[PDB]
Amino acid sequence: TPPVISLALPSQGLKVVRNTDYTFTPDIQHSDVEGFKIEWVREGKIVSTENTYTFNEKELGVYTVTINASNIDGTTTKDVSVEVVETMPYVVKFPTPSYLQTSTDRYTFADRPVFLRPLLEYFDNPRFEWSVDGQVMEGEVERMFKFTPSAPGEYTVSCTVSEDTPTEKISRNIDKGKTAVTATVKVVCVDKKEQDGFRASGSSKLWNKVYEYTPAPGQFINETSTIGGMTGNETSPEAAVAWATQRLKDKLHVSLGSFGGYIIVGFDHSIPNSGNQYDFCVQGNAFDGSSEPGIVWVMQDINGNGLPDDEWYELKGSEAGKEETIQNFEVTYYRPEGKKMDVQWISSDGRNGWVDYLSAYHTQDYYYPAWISENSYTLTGTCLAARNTQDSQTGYWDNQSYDWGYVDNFGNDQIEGGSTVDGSGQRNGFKISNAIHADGTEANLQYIDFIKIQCGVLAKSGWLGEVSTEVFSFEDLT
Ligand code: CNC
Ligand SMILES: [Ca+2]
Ligand SMILES: [Ca+2]
Ligand code: NA
Repeated sequence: TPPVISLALPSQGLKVVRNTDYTFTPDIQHSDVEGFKIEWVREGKIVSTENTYTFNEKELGVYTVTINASNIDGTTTKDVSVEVVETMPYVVKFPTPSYLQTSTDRYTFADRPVFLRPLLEYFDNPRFEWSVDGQVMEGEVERMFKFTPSAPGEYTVSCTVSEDTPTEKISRNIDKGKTAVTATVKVVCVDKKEQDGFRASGSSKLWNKVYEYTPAPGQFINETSTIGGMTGNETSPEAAVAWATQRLKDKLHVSLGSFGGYIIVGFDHSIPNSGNQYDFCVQGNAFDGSSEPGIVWVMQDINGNGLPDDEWYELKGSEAGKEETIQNFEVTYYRPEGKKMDVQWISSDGRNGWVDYLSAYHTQDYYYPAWISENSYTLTGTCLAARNTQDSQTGYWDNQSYDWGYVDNFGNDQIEGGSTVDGSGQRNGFKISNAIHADGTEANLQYIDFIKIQCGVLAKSGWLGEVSTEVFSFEDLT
């Protein structure tokens, strides 16, 4: 009397969700017999010898799972067809260096940590497991994993993000359980030493190239008056780069729009981490009451290809580490369904709001950038706590200052020269020594090759419109 396997399926077949645990608990008649063994076989190999087995697959398709049970009276076998047919919006992905870049590969020098951190969608209560080259890293259970290669080569890092989602009975023998989504990212430890990537020489102290101009929505985006300077031709990322390039050459404003908007520039040489007061400066238009702080991020061309596709490092400012500052904030903007409308956003803290359309001042059809093809996009960055406030007596708005560390901000790190009346010629100076790793520790960069300015507040001030960093120039001061 060998064993027989009972495993009830839905009458319509077993149609399951991707990235979701299904536990199979078959009834084994004559499990009492001496010499009882059970095996679970998938694509030839034995995946389990327990009485239950849990399935979870990422790819849609039909998977065959074979059960084999034995005792001293004979053997038996059963085949269950598991059809992965439904998706759910749970996503784990590693970030690229900018909106328009698609590679997730990461680059570092030997003995320099890389702080790996996935972006998540739909997760509310995530748990983390990390692996390097197939080996689970015991004790690494946090949203970031600090990985430090000690030798050149390529390393495959895997992160499984799980969430305790509600259990469901699928049949007498099948239970739907937790969600678990896996993503992988390649870390390249380059063969070079950091010092050997210093680009000496150089012909200009100014920025030499704009690589990308991806603002957030704002009243100066697609603004075609003489005040805005756009032409209507900025309908592609290449045209946006050409426009920003000419504006910066002429030291005319480039607005980043609302939170997260950014521009990426480089130089024809590396800017050293120097003993001067400042290593570089950025021209804003701040005056007292008109602070629209931009977060400064810097990048070394670790992989040597001339492109800003390596690691960004934040320059800490006066608000770094305060519990009210939000690292790794995300804002998603939506192109409105018609012309002359407010631009809606939702943020990663669960808030929602909009950038106001101001028909009195900026009369273009859209404040969402014309050259962002997609009808929604998500920008990340450090978000400072907003301090724009309206005086009720006068009704006037005060976009209040931060102490130091930010672009277009009337703080303590300004370089003499700008008008305190209208902000023309205003500059802030910056120190590469303020560069930090993602956990707040010192990055100790010897030099930088690229700068990204990221609008650092999500706010608006009535008839002033959104709080939006403007930049006008970039200069190596060493
Ligand atoms: C257009 C403009 C400007 N304005 Co008004 C005028 N006229 N502003 C306005 C309009 C902005 C509309 C919009 N775009 O959403 C408008 C009508 C709302 C306005 C209002 C005011 N402005 C006023 C003043 C005096 C000035 N503003 C000027 C900035 C003066 C500018 C003079 C100039 N630069 O030529 C100006 C001509 C050009 C600004 C600009 O487009 N910059 C380009 C943009 C890309 O940069 P930005 O950093 O984002 O500019 C922002 C700030 O300028 C802010 N803002 C504008 N005005 C002020 C004034 C103050 C005190 C503060 C703190 C912020 C502002 O709004 C702009 C858009 O967000 C000013 C330098 C002109 C001057 N007299 O020399 C002067 C401020 C001097 C100072 N205190 O340091 C008012 C007090 C006038 C009034 N009502 O009595 C009032 C105060 C606003 C407030 N704080 O609540
Ligand atoms: Ca590069
Ligand atoms: Ca602005
Ligand atoms: Na400004």
